[PDB]
Amino acid sequence: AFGHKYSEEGGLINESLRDQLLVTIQKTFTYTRTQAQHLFIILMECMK
Amino acid sequence: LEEVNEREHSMKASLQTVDIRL
Repeated sequence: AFGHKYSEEGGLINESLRDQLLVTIQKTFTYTRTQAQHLFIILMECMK
Repeated sequence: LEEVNEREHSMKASLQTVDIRL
């Protein structure tokens, strides 16, 4: 949901919402910084 | 109340940002 509203032109996600998505992934799923990063890459391709 | 919910979304986003920066 948060990836879809804060998306602009699909895969073009800027710098503030990428680390907002990373910290919400690392907080909600209790993952490391690597896990957050991989998940955010996948989610950005999906928003594309 | 709708305006309130949205401005509050703004506020909680801001608080989350400040918490990260600390």
